Amino acid sequence: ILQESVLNKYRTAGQIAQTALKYVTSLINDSYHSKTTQRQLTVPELCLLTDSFILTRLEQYYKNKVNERGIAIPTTIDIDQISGGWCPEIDDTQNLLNWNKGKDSTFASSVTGTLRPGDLVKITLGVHIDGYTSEVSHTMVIYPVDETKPILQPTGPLLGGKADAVAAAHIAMETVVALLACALTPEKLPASLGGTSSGITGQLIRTIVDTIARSYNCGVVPGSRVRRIRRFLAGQNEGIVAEREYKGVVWTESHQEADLLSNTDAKDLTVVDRGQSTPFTNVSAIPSDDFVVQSGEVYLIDLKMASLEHCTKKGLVTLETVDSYTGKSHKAGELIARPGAYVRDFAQTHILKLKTSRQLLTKIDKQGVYPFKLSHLSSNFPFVHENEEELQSLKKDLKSFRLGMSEISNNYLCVESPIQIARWVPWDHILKATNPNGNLSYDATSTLTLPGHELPLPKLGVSAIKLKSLMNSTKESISLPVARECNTIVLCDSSVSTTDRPELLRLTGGSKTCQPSWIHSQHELNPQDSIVQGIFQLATLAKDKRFGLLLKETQPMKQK
Amino acid sequence: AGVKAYELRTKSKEQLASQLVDLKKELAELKVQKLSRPSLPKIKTVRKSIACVLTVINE
Amino acid sequence: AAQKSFRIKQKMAKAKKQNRPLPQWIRLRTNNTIRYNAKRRNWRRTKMNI
Amino acid sequence: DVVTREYTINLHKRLHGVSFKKRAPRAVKEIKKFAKLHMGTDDVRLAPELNQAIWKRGVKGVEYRLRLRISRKRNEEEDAKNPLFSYVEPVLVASAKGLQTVVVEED
Amino acid sequence: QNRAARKNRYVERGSDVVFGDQDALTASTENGVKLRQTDRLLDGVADGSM
Amino acid sequence: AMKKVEDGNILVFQVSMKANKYQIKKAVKELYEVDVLKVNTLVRPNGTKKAYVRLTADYDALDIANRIGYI
RNA sequence: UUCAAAUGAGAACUUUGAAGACUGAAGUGGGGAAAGGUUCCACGUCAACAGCAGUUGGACGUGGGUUAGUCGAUCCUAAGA
Repeated sequence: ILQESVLNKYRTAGQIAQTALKYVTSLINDSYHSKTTQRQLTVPELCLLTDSFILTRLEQYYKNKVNERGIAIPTTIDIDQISGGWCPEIDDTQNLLNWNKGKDSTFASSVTGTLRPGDLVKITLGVHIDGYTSEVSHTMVIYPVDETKPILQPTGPLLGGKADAVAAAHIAMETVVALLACALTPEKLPASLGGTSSGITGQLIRTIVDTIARSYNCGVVPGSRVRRIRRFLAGQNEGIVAEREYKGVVWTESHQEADLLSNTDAKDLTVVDRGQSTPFTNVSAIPSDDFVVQSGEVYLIDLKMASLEHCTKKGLVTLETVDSYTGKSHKAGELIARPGAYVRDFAQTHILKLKTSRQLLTKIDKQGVYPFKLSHLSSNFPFVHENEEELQSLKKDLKSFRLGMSEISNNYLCVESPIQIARWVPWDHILKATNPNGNLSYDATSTLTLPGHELPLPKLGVSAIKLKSLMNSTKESISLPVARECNTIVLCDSSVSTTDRPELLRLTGGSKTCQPSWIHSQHELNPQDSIVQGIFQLATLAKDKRFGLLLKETQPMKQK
Repeated sequence: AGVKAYELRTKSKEQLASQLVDLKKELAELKVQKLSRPSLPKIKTVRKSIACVLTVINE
Repeated sequence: AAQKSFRIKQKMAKAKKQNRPLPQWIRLRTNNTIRYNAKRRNWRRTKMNI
Repeated sequence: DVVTREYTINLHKRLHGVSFKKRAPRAVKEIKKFAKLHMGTDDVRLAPELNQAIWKRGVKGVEYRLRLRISRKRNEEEDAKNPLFSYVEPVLVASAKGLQTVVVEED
Repeated sequence: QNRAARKNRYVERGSDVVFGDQDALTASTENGVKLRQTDRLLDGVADGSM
Repeated sequence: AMKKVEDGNILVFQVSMKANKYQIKKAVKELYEVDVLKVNTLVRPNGTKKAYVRLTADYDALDIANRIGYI
């Protein structure tokens, strides 16, 4: 019953997410690509209608059996340097254009929502059902289509370093899914990395992803996540909410650093190893030794890769926060935006001094504990019929809701959702830069995650504030787009499916919902040498089945 | 950055006064915005620009 | 007395604005001589006599 | 050894010839010392009901013969002194005389 | 007595098993002052070491 | 201030000491094109004077409050 | 003045509760006038002070708060200048 209930809930969530993603992809292709039906629309309205459609399709499941449902992650339609969480609002187009009038050279379309061709757009989504969540993410690239052929298939394969980076992300996702799949009773790993005596820990996955990144000449942005998920806790809070019992491996800039025998100068300069104790954070701190995969649970695999443009020498890729005050500086590519995702820390209990604030606080209390957008609250949200009176009533409510949210932020009853930009800094500047202190102890942000859990640079003892100051005090500062994708993995049992052996179900994955854009190029996991392990692994993942394999994928559903 | 007199002085009264009014509105918006954070270095350029515009008008 | 003239109220307002201890960041300069401001005053001890 | 032995107390024994202003505090001190001597502990606590009874007649008019009971309790954990602990509790009687110390079984 | 069997199941609410103990309070109480206002002492110096 | 804005639809500004009621009314009308029902001022002990502005039922202070930039 | 509870490393004095009290309405209350001038209040904090301790404050650090066509000045005049 438990296995049946779990599989039913997970399959429902995954199929709903896949249907939503396919619908969004088809809608955007019809609007912009394919047939130029002059029905071009920006990002916020599409996001809002997508949320409403998802809510409508969710209203018909578990509406009475249980009393817990929601959308785990808002449908982020993000562009280029955005790390994630960027959800513009329809009322804020004028405000954002007014704020960005100072400079909109390379991101005017990004802020206005009217994507220019070849923008490398990405869609991320997350749905919650009774404490269980499923997430999904992928990317799409659009460019002008041929007019000679009404089939509207533009020149087939497409060229570009960003496209090669996206292909790297796709193949990395395929490889990690394959290695995660080979963790059940079929112990025989399809590689020389084990297969007879190996616990299948994170070291192999680290080596594999590093090899793939090196082969494709594209870096990895430190935002990856391979984490098992227990109910009500999925890592969707990033680092805002503390997680303790997590058994997973994450990627940080402190990782992949040059080793003591890396055959590189690295300007060691006999810097004393940091024997100072890390700040007290209730985290396991990358227990890279124990990652044995066990049944009865669920896992989330989320890979994001940062492309590498023309750089003179190797450096460091990190994430920089974005403010919304325009009073910092002026740059040809400076972005200004107000984040829209917010969460409430139930640990602190306090009352406020506004009737609207009280009402919305109780409403969000009724709403589940997950990131949400202001527009996510609406007595008229489902949008039974499409028109503009409902839209304007929604906006007139959103004004008061925004005021109350500002009151919540003014008091200590919420946390802003940071928006990161992937930015690259050469190692030379950090190595030769000033390091007045070995600690930061800022104690002046909103709350929590002061040292970023683990210290940003335990090696060389560099703090986060100093790191970002040095980053903005540079001369090249090349911006690197990020290709991100994610999916869910469920293990099975003979009890789960007596028809076959304990299988593996891929949620929010599969070709039918993750077909990549037509991309062909070179510099793709070069042959010979010892790199052939990846090619052998992919061939064996293709040919593992004698006449049928133990891997299944969900499928979407028609509207009616 | 900012505005320099040696190229600012080459305009007539009307458009220069309109630009002055627009940048005064911009500075008012910046003053409204600076309520939250305590440090905003951008306002120095605004002040020097408004001073330069007013002085060239007077001259 | 709730009947002070405008100049008297302005004087008191300036005194209130003046009444503060030293900002902490002052001590972080180079070749500093300021240790604690001697112009700080409280109502209990000193009377400004308008 | 949790025990309960209802004793009897007369104030006249230890409140004779004392200042009118401190009759009740003297009564309180004598009561706690009497409990200490007749139990053999270190920590003694009084009852709000007993405080009400002793003060009720007046600040300088405390009644002579008052009936009280003493209960031993094991102290909670992280008590560096001892498990020993005494708690007092009043009980009213129709007549002050005619009663003596009686141990009451736990129930 | 059995009539009181209404709030018995209400103790369970879910939501990370009521947020997973009190952990955000420790970090949120580290600030010298609360609310969102400019502090002429705290905001003067950014680095915690300084 | 926020509570009054939400409840009585009364905006609050900080005005220079030189200005007065008529100046405030003319300024708000010429900068926001909004009808003002009442205006009042009060010099705080800090040193500057603030002002309370009551508009008509035909307008809502929420729109201008969101549009100016502060929430 | 007494007891209990709670906070708190640490409670004759901090908070609440349970008792006893007094000021006895020409009050230790409710407002004010001169004068005082941010002491009112909220939040974190106690090396310096409250001859004693203070986990508290009329103390320390950061902020919030006074809305007049009708209340007083501004209008008029006396002994005067």
